[PDB]
Amino acid sequence: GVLKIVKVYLAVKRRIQPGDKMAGRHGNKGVISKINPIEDMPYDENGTPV
Amino acid sequence: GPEEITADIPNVGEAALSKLDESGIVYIGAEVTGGDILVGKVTPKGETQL
Amino acid sequence: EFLKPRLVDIEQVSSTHAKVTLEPLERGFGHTLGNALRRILLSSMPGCAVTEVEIDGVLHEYSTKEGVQEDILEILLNLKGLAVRVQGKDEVILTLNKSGIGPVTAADITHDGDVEIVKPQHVICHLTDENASISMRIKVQRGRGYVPASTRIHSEEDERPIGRLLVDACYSPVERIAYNVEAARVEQRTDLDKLVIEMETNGTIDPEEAIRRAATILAEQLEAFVDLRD
Repeated sequence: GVLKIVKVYLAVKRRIQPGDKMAGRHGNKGVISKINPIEDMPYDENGTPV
Repeated sequence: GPEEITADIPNVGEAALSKLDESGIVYIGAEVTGGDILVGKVTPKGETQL
Repeated sequence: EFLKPRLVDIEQVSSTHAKVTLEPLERGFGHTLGNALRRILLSSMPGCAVTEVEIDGVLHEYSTKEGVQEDILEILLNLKGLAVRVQGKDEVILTLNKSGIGPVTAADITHDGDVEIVKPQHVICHLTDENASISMRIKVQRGRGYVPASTRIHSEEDERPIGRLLVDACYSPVERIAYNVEAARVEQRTDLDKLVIEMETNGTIDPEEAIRRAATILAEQLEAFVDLRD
């Protein structure tokens, strides 16, 4: 009953955003709640933010 | 009747038919987004009765 | 009767490191200026970075040219960390041609008059054939912050070609800014500090120029409180 088929492949690159779900190995799930700017994050004496 | 893969779709704006080639199928490399047309097709339909 | 901090000598540890000092800082002001500046430098410094590459025979980022040993999605991740200076213009269009076995570095970009590539050994890709070849037309712009490629898709203005690969742009010359307020001893005073802003850039922004460009962002923003207009 078919005549011709056409298959198309889109390659979308999904970045990260609030609502996503991350997790370490030891069973500590989580959901991202914010993306702070670089300068709000805490920094040690050297200035390197976490 | 048999459906077709016409590159000319009834009453669709020219902006939507920008990436479809003359054969009807989208080019390989185009950046499509929500709502765009990837493969033009028209199904016959008579007996209007408006 | 406050004192005025005056810019003093600028130790330069490397091409990318630096340290400044603001000698006669009054008591309690070492931390008021110290952190007021560090939130200005990490946020709003103008720099230039790549904005869209266009290679000769490749259509999309998920392709693979024959002759190099990296995807076209992996050459774009090496270009995104290309440190470059543009003297007078706003946007430039660099060029890179090369053939023959061996790595392709930033030193092989067609040397324009203004565009001054700063890290000339930055590897881009390797050519693993005697009769291979790459030809790309990079583009450079000026801006601040970080603007992804998705945002610029709204300001494409009928981006006619389909061979125009877009890279995300992060125009910011600074990567970390520490500071330390220690004791300064003027010839006769009891309370005085000395700020030491140890900034580390990617060789693009000048240190002395990078701190005056901050105070004119802060003193220009405090124009609103000097006169409250209701």
